[PDB]
Amino acid sequence: QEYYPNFSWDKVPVAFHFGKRDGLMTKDEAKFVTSRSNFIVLEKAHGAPDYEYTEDAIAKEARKLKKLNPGMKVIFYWNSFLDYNMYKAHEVYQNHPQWWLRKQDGELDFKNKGLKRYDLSNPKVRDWWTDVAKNEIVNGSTDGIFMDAFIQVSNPANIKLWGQKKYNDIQQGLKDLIKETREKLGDDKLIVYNGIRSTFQRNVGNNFPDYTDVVMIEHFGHFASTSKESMLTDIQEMEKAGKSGKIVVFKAWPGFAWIDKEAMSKPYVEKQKIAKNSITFPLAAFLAGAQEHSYFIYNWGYRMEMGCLEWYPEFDKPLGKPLNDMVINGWVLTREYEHALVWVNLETNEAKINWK
Repeated sequence: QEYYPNFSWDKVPVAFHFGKRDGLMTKDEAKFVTSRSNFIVLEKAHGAPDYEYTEDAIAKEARKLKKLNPGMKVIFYWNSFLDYNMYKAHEVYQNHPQWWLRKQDGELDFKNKGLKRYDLSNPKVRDWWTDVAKNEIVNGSTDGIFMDAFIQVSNPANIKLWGQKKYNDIQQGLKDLIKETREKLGDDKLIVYNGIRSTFQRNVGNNFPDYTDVVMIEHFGHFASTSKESMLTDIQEMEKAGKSGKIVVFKAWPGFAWIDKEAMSKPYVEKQKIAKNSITFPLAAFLAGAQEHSYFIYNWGYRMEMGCLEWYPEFDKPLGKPLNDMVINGWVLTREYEHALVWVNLETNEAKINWK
């Protein structure tokens, strides 16, 4: 835990996860982020279109943030499944068509807009993929890697496309990729992966605990995880992961997301007002199960302009250390901090934070 970001219970622990379009962060934006958190994940296409390649922009942005805050942990986003076109490594991957994953019917496997999906069962793809992470991170400005799209790899709909045998090899290839990543990165670098996800159809927990330091709860109380059963599972997974020593990133939403076309057409001040009015329930749910090194993120997207730099009075109130563990009473969760008493009813979507 010596290479973890410095954690404190003094106020609500928050983290950042975004990519800024139209160049790197300004000095004011960099000061805002580094003075309020020690933990930021920089997304794909950060700095676009001013920076052609994500590797350059993230490396430069990490240096800028670390000048203001030497204790800042800056994470390099590197999708484990999808071949996005704004990296240098994308050009290398294009020159290896023999690597490209193909479905059962022999057709190339890709998502919409020609986004190829990696064949993680191929050791040559894994060695190239981990080489990209190593060359960017070790002896570099970043302190770790964000391996995304783990859930998409294990999606049972892939068995129809790949067949059971190919699906099993790809699942095992993902496990090897994580182990190879830790081998090349070393012991002093953080490994983040998109983990916990609770839905009616599938429940995914901290299912890759080996060699990893941070697990994300991306979809709390939103998308397909709005049910009381899903929300309780997400909060319990945070509590279980945190008690195991994991950093947990608890991503909450203001009742809407950037994929909502009608909500995105609202005035920005209306988005702020909705977000300001909708923070109590997800924050109380976070504080109910939050452990040491648990972090709260509250916005409506992964581009910086989608509320990522908004601030709320709840984030300035004293919090203090937790005095007890989470108490579950049916669908009602309670937690007591030194300066806050937390109450949340997942069934009725009601919550109250009694600051004191």
